[PDB]
Amino acid sequence: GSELSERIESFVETLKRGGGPRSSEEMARETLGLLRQIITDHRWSNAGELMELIRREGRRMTAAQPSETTVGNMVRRVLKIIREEYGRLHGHYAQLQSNIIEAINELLVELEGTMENIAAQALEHIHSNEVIMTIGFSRTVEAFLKEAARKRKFHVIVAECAPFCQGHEMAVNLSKAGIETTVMTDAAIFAVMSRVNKVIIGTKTILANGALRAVTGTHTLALAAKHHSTPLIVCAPMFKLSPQFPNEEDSFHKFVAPEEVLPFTEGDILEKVSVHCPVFDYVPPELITLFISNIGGNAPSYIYRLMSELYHPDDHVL
Amino acid sequence: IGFSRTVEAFLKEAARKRKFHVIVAECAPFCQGHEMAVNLSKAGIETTVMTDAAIFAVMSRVNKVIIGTKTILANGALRAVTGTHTLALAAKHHSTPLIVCAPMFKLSPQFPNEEDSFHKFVAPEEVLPFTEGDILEKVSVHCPVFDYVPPELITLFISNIGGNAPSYIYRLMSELYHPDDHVL
Amino acid sequence: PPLQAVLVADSFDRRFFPISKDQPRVLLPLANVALIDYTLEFLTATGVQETFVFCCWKAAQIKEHLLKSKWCRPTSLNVVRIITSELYRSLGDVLRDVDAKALVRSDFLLVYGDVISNINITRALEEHRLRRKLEKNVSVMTMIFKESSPSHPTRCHEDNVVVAVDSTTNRVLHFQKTQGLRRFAFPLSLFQGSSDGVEVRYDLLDCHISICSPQVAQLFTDNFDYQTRDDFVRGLLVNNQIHMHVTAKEYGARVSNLHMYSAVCADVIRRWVYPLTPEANFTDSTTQSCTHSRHNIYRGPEVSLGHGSILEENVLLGSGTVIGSNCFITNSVIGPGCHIGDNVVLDQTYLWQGVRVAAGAQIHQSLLCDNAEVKERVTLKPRSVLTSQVVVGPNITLPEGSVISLHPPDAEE
Amino acid sequence: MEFQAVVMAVPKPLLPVGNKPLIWYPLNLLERVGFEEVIVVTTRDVQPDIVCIPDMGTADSLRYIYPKLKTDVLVLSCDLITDVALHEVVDLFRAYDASLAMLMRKGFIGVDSTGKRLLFMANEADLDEELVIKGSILQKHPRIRFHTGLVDAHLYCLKKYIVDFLMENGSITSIRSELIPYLVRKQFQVRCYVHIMKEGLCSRVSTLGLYMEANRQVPKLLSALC
Amino acid sequence: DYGSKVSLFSHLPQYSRQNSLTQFMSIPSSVIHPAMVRLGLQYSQGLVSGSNARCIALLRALQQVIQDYTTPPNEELSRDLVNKLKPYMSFLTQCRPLSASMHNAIKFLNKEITSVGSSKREEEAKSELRAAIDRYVQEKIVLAAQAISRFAYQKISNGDVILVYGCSSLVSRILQEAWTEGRRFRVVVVDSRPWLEGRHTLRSLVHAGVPASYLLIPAASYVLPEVSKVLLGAHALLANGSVMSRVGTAQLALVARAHNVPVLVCCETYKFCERVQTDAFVSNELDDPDDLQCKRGEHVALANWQNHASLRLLNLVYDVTPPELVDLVITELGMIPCSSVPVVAR
Repeated sequence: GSELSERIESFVETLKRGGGPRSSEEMARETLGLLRQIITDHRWSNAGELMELIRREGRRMTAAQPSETTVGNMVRRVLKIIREEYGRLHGHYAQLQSNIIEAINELLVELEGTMENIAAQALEHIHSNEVIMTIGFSRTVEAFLKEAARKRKFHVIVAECAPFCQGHEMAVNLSKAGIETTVMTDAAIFAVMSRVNKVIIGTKTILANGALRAVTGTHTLALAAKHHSTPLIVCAPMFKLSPQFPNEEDSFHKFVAPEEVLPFTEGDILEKVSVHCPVFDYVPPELITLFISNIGGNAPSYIYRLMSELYHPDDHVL
Repeated sequence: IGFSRTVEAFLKEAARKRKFHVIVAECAPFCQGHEMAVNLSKAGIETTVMTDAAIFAVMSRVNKVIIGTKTILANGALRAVTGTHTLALAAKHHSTPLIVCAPMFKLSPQFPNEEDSFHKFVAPEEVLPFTEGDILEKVSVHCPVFDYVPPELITLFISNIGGNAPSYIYRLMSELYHPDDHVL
Repeated sequence: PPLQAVLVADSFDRRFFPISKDQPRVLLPLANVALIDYTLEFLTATGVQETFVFCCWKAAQIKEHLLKSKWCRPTSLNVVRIITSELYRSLGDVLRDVDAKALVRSDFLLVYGDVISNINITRALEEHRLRRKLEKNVSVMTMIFKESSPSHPTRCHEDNVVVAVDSTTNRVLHFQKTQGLRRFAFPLSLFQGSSDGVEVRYDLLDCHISICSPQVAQLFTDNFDYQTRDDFVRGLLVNNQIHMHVTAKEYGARVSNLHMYSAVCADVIRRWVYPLTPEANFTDSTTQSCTHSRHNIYRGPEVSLGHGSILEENVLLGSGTVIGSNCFITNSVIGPGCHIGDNVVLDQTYLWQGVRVAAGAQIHQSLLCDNAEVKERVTLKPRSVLTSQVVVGPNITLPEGSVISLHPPDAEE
Repeated sequence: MEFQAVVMAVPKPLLPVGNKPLIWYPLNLLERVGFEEVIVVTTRDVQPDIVCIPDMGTADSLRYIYPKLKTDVLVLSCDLITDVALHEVVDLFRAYDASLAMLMRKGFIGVDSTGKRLLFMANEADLDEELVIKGSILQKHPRIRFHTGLVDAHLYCLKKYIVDFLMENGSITSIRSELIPYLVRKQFQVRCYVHIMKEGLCSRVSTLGLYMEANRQVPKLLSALC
Repeated sequence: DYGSKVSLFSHLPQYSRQNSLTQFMSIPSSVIHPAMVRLGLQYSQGLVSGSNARCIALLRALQQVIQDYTTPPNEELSRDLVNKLKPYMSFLTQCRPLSASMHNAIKFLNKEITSVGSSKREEEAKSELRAAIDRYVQEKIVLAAQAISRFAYQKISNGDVILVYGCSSLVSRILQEAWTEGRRFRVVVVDSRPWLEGRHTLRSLVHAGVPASYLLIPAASYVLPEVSKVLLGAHALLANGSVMSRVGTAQLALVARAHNVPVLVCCETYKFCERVQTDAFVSNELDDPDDLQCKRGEHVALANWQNHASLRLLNLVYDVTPPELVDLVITELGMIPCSSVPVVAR
């Protein structure tokens, strides 16, 4: 009844006015739960109206915050599941809901298992007496390093982001487990080159041409890695695959208040100074080497193949 | 790669204060790198040797490359033993600096003007044995001993006046040899 | 207990009275969004679950505008109640009415209808409640300030104050304005009566946001001589304690004059009030959709930008606007439905809906109200306010500070 | 040199504070980091090098000994028993190239956020009712910290031009009452800095209660001093 | 030393801003001149940070010492002045590592002192030493800056977008002179933690009427496509053609090259060094690691970083820039390519 609508506006408002869950896995889980509840307690006598309603809700969620491509992936996966069930049955109208609920539950179980599946492949790409560099705070790279360091010993260098110094928390968490981490600013990135053996970083999402969207300063790291010919492996689960190619996207990066960059107490010079604080950036696909996910490492040229199964081509525009 | 007295003295002088690892690449025609490898091994340096086919395979953990040369051309190019071009290409691909220590008397004020005598050829016995059989009448075997290294693959040049860039050779040539005697 | 707030829509001062003869101050658009909408959004985001709106003059317009807003929808977490009374003359009157009506039952917020801020009150309220419980109801008010610089353009001389507080526990001991004052004076009671922090702060911006107490209304009603909050806070510290809080990363200001209105609008355009941005569309209105571009350039639907026009800096363009050729717009806000001509230069100029500008006009640091018209070869000096429906002819030049209105007594006509 | 170590003391200097003369403590403090020459001004009670000169206030004696001094003068008080290192106050005079270095300890003056620069100073006697601060000081320094329970050690690091200016005018007689407020009010280049210890003794013996407190406080200081 | 250093930088000192050594020193200093101790205190406190300002202050202190110096009996001034100045240089280095300009200045002063005639009177020796120091300062700072600005003015056109990084007294002078001459353009300011020295030049440009923009170094890739030219300062010129400057310069030049943006470097001829460097590990300066702490949110994440044995903080200051990423180098003698600086410097 009204409870579903109330949860819908609450989710939309908490997505729009600010950030939601700290981890993307929880966000995906609650998006799947919201979609399942929408499917359950709604009146729909055929698949077409259900898909239309799901598409409308996905469009509303995307318009709430387009900077994050997490809810839209869940909407597209649900639409693909609906289409697959309809093709299996009609190719009906009686046991569709139970099949949909089962598909949602298995998808949730797989999403829960992605973390362990990714963490299980830590020892293959990491050796002893190696130098690994990470930028920012990521829950996947941290698990990778902590699983790889329980059997070997290496060196990790963590660089924090200038506006949001989230790398300090990552360095503290790693050093609490005995990894011998280092803390340094973004300026000394080219200087620290020529001594790093491997680069392992995360990303917010993966584009269609193999590109990815990550925190600011990742483009400089990729350029330095390409200049020094060091491998660059990105660990990201399967729900970060965005089926949209990189367009012009003048609003690709998220712009926040200039308070983080420049304090409000600067004086009268703030009336004629332009301050911009982008959050994300664009990394060309040619600067990436490997893509580690829950089904195994894959080349950047397998992104379209991986995406084709996940999302139906007609749902790319949603 | 190869046997260079200057490079051997350069490497063996710094082993007393610091401990490092040295990788030595042999030479297929004449395995003169094994003598250098054993000479460095009998110095407390902990060196290793391998064939010429593994130059690119192990070009990942190498942080510095030091090699010698026979002569230096007028454009900063080098004429070292054969197979050094592959090493320079691998170093450029992996962005590992390649620094060459050569004395001041190996400076030749000449350009590679398609002389075709840059790589002198020796008897093909060292490559293919004479006891191979009747196939020697049809097979053509060439055994070059020198290669051409473009100056763009060189990082630094050690001299008596200190390390110099590959683009500074002409300044030394202007004061070393009179331009009227370049033809001899 | 659920959080409550009291909103005073009517501004009893007449600072904005060349123009207010047709529309109230709360309905004046800053970035094509009403100020009362900004205040309602701030209250909803801060956690207020019940808002009381008091309207005194032009109450019908505010009441009919509020119903069309999204905050009056049934699926809302902030119930808005509109109270209209023609007997109101000052904030003290509305506070006495609230005391007599027993509307408030716990701590509530007291804000005006033209306050634009993004401050989330979740720690200041907590410490206010803690210090109220520990001392058994001695603190009655917790005013909110914002640390800034005295040279900031957002610090108007008519809204500049200097206070003396206690470093150990934040508590206001002296409050006075600095309007036309060169040598400020502080009473000796602070130094000779107490110690452990008697520092004086002159880097605080008045956000006009306060956390009140149920007994504040009773204190207001007991003395039948209080009109504004400044008089109350000045009279309380003459004998109940008043405390204070400072924010450092958020933003907050109240539109009082044209200078501060322009400063707040410029800050909003430059994303200083994030996430309250023109492209965010917090009002949930179909006609206010916009897209963000480089250099803080905002364009809505059907912009119809011409060939040769240059947007040098942050420019806001409404829906249905028409732009000619060889134009130059920078640091300007354009309302929906405007019709600009050719070779028109706009710098720090604010245009509302329905404004038509002829070719060759040069407008600098001016304000144009609804349905304003400018002929050709007309130059507008800085700080030239044009009221609604002005038909100023061609071949004329308005000097600095010129105000033209339809009403005869308002300067010119 | 760099300092002159004025120990102006105009049998109070010979009072038995801790079985030692009252003038011994400032002299002992001075004879710990260099300071091979000391100028002492007092009456006929004189008994490391010490240059005594029987002679009034403080500025009058400073003008009397003006020809003797050729560099900055370190003004010291006759009654001063402190355990604070002089480097903490000397650093403010050196690094900032200030005109006056001053020392206080917790038991009206104004300091900035850092708490090391003197902005405003006024005693209760000078002001009648209202403490008035100019708007310029607030414009340059928004936050001002006020202290009311501080004591003065009469430890000032004067410059040369300050003494030159004081020489030509005899209106100022007491340094503590006329000179420091003049410099404080003149800077709003002249710079005045202060130092707060907050954990030491900084005892100035001027009353019977202070005399007995100093007597109680000597032994634990002397256990480490000697 | 303060704290624990990383393995890669175990050969470089790491001091602290609060570990001032003046506590164990006599207040009327005699072994060390008061000018030197004041200069060391100012250097440790961070009052003077400019590359030219430090050299100017050092030369002024040396002139002050020479003014009040007396010759010891039966000892030549030229044979003992260097020996007396050596402990002052050691103390200054202990307070804070010196720079290329200071090294060149002290080398020139030693060469001047060693060349002083034995029969010259002490007052004449002091007066000529002061005159030589003043002439050197003039010709090496205020005559070189004007020539560099004049040379760089020809490379600035209307509508240009110039990107600058950090604080530099030479770049700011060039920009102000170009704006005063009649050029119309805008500047882009890039800053990096924790020094944030670009705010000074941003304020200088704002007060001069030149439009400017502010952003951090992680976002330089977003603003580079709209940047026409990149102007950077230099701290020292090496013998192999590389340029030594602030740590945020080499990566900026690399990203500018990746975006096909020319890079210009302005430096004086007196900053040349007879040294060859390839990486920023064989020679660098380490600052206080406590400066990396940031007040983000409601607490500091690195408040107790010393309590963790596996936590290290690294505070690089300088770095090297390969000549491949530098297009044009402007000196006081003329515009030259980056791969030709040793020819003109020596």
